[PDB]
Amino acid sequence: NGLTGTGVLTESNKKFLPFQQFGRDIADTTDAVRDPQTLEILDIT
Amino acid sequence: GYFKIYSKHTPINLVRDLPQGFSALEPLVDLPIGINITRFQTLLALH
Repeated sequence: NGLTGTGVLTESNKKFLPFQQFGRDIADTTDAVRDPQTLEILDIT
Repeated sequence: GYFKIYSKHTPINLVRDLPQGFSALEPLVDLPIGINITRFQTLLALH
């Protein structure tokens, strides 16, 4: 073998699809991601 | 080159028309195998 940064480990109940990875807001900045290992949807504040 | 498959299977009961739908791409399978970007019109299945 990874985008580090800042936030809190915060579970999110969004429903991805098996071909989607990232997230995008109005300003085109990531909020919602899917972990590369365990299929987890989380958010960044 | 990277041959973006997007196949779908649909149920069919019409003579000459098609339905509508709403939102962007999904590759059911996605694989970069190296083709030319010029054609797309679903291929045959016969007996």
